[PDB]
Amino acid sequence: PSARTRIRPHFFPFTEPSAEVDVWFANKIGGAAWVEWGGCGMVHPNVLR
Amino acid sequence: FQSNAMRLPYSWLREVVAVGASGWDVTPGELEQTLLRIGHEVEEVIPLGPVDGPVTVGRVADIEELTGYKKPIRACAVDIGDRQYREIICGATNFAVGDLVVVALPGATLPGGFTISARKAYGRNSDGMICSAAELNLGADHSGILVLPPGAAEPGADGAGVLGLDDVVFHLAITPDRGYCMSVRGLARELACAYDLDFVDPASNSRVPPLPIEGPAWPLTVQPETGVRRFALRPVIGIDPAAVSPWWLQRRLLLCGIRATCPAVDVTNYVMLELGHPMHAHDRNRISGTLGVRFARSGETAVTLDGIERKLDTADVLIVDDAATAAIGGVMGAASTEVRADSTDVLLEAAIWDPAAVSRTQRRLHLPSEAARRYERTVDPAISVAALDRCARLLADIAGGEVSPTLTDWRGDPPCDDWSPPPIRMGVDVPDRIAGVAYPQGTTARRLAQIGAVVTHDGDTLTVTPPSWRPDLRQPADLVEEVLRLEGLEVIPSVLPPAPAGRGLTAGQQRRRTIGRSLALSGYVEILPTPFLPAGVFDLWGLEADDSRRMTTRVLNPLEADRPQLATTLLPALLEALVRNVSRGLVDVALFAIAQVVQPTEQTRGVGLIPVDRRPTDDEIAMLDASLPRQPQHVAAVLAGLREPRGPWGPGRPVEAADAFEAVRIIARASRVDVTLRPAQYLPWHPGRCAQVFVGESSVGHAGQLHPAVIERSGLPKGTCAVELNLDAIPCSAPLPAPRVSPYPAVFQDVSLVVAADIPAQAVADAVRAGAGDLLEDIALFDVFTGPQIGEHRKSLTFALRFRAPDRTLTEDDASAARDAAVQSAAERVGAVLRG
Amino acid sequence: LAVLPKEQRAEAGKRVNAARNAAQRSYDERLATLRAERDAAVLVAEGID
RNA sequence: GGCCAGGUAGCUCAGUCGGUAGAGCGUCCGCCUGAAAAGCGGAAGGUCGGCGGUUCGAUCCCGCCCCUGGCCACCA
Ligand SMILES: [Cl-]
Ligand SMILES: [Mg+2]
Ligand SMILES: [Mg+2]
Ligand SMILES: [Mg+2]
Ligand SMILES: [Mg+2]
Ligand SMILES: [Mg+2]
Repeated sequence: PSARTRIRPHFFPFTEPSAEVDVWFANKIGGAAWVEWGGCGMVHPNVLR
Repeated sequence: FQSNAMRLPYSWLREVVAVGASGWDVTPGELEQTLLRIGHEVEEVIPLGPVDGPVTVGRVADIEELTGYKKPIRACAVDIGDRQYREIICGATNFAVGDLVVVALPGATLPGGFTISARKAYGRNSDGMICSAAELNLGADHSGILVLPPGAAEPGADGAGVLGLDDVVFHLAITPDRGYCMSVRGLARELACAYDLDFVDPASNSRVPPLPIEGPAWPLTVQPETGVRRFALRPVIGIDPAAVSPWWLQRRLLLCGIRATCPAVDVTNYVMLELGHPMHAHDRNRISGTLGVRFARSGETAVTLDGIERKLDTADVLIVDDAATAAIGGVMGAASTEVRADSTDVLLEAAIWDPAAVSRTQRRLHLPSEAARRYERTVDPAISVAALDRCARLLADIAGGEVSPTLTDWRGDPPCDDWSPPPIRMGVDVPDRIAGVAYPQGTTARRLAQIGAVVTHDGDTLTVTPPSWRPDLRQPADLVEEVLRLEGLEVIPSVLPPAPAGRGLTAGQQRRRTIGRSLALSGYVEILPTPFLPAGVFDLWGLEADDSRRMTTRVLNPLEADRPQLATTLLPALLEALVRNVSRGLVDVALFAIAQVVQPTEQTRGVGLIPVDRRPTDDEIAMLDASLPRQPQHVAAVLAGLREPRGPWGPGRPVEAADAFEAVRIIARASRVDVTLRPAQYLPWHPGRCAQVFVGESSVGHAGQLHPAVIERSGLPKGTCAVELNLDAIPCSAPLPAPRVSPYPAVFQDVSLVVAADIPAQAVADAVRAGAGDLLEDIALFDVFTGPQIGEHRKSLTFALRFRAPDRTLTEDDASAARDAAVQSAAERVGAVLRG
Repeated sequence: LAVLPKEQRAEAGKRVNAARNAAQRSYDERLATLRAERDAAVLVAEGID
């Protein structure tokens, strides 16, 4: 429950709206930073169709 | 030679935002967060500089080359202001006497940490250094020092002020749906949206009226089906070839990753950066006759203005004239019409090419030019003449000459006069519903007008016509995304959905866990095996040419050219992993994997595209699935070295074939099925230490010791054993036992039977069970004897028998009768002779 | 062959190359024959139960 | 797909620009030990990434290719 995440708008052909989730990665090589965890969004209406 | 993302300096962006919102100014840190918030990935924030102390403009007054060293070496006196000169040894070669350059003198500090003191070099003193753009943290040096254009500043002028070193460069990775953001125009507009600012579009009729149109300019023909949307042409006549771009223009091009060359080309790149419309300059005197847009012919070639020949394909769109190719349209101009040192008359080209055509062409030719990566993300066709006029006026300003009042403006066949995408109908509250947020009244109309759409409001439905630079806005969901990202995703609450009651793991899913658990508990370590077979593995195994394992699916473009075959068996990958571990010190090894294999058939081929505007029919669904190769789940294991380590209890036990049979039984117990093992011949196993595994009468795999020649030819350890089973051919099962525990005592007897040596011990035990009937509670082999009392090619087996009745105590004669019936059954089914 | 004078090496090397190849060729066939016997012995050896 | 550096023993790496190529650790034997290890002594193991060519003979020279690491670039 203490881990740091963040969600920000992004893009994927199959979602709209689309977003990317980063996690705060303390042991990243070269220094701690946000690192991409995965993609997400609302399923695109073309995918449903 | 070609860069990658969208770079631009903050000062430029601020300037364009400030026209509408006077005095808007934010920190780089806040600007970064705002850009991320609205959906632009900020890859880098580069503060220019910094520099300290005497870093000043200087003018090269004298050059003295220095021979005897590895390179040309110049001893230059530089005017540093107030009539003072410094001797400076410099390496570079892209300047003459008279050039304004930037000097870092003793006492200066360069980014980052480089303290400039007077140094010696090549037997001469140097009161500092002549800087490159890189050494100043201004841009990319292009292996040369920075020359400022004449009049940019006086010798002695403070370098940080002249170079604008308090600027900050943002590097953004723009998503491919936001082509309009590949410019200062779009990014400034996005910020005005995010900050609720009055916005002045830099690409409109704005501060000076458009140029006159008194007649046609150069003639143009466009071949049907090329996907060109607009093609405008306007000349600038009699420019000064000796003119150079002013420093403010060169700097902005440099900060945006573009090297400045000459005013005609610098202006096309500058306006491209500012407005998002790529522009090309042709030397007007080198065009022969009508300009034509056409497809390339098969096997045609073109020499781009970098002197490189390109093989063309028939989907590439060209600009040609009567004599040669002028350009690979939207990708790169040709040498034939390129602007050069002597050019005086320039024909400016503002065209809109098909995004897909440019994408195909540039990626195949590996030419991701500044123009190409803008056209493939689409370019606003409404601004072609606006950008053309901006370009022509700017070029006449820098280099002189006259802007001709002629214009060719081809807008399609028939001419298109409205570039807005179709209108979209959407309920007013739809963004609210998708977000799960009640936005303040009027938010959706406000936001969609901010991004430039026309919004009409009737009832509870909005009719929304996107602006011409937003061809990505096609359905309500597109509009929803605009509202949500500008409002900010942070306002969306976190609410777990109500899942209906699920059914949990499937039986197959549970069984895979159980098999995994059990094998790991038994000492096996899981590897996740590559699906790419080792080169010629089935030749090293010695497989028959028609062995089904050789019928492999092949990958066109594999990781390793020699490993394109997809695995039909997991053993090659496990055995490669075994060799890998043994090679690194761990000689006693047991590994398993649970993974799918790939087994093509006859019907394993392509299925043509099915339209995605409807559901595929059930027949198309089934044809798609039937066209894929079979992909069953397999489980496999390999072992070598000691199965049981040494210790205080003695020296430990080497792996043997029986360990592979036990792995089969571990898997079967985990799967809750019974298996039988039968002798088999099946490479790569040793034909005398190989079992085929059966569930019922269905074959599910093989187990045992590997063949010695396979071991030798694959560099495996002596005695390596192996198992591979097809999980998908092991049926699920749900046993529902109902034991009854007899309270009565049991009877123990043993029985010694002699059989031919080839009779499996289990077929004897089965015959004994068959004959003995219900009193038999247990049977267990405990002795196999082949000493001198036993004939040759025969063996004596002795089994411990336990008899027990459910309803009575037995006598020794009751068990003996059952034993004698078992003996007779064994003689009848396996030829057993009661031991005597 | 490296100690030989430069113009005496050509004729000496021919003999050396032919002699070594003659023995190498004889090894290859014997390796093969003994490998074939090993695999044929595997085929008739009595299996385990 | 661009650039840089490489490919040599079971592992990590030196080195040779035409006839001998190695080290450290890993493997094996003898002394030693009840059995070991160390120490001393002594072995085995490489088609020097592949295929051509030149040559009496190529790890080394010529051509073509494949792969490994790093740095760019690209993108679901
Ligand atoms: Cl007998
Ligand atoms: Mg992405
Ligand atoms: Mg969108
Ligand atoms: Mg008794
Ligand atoms: Mg190696
Ligand atoms: Mg010859």
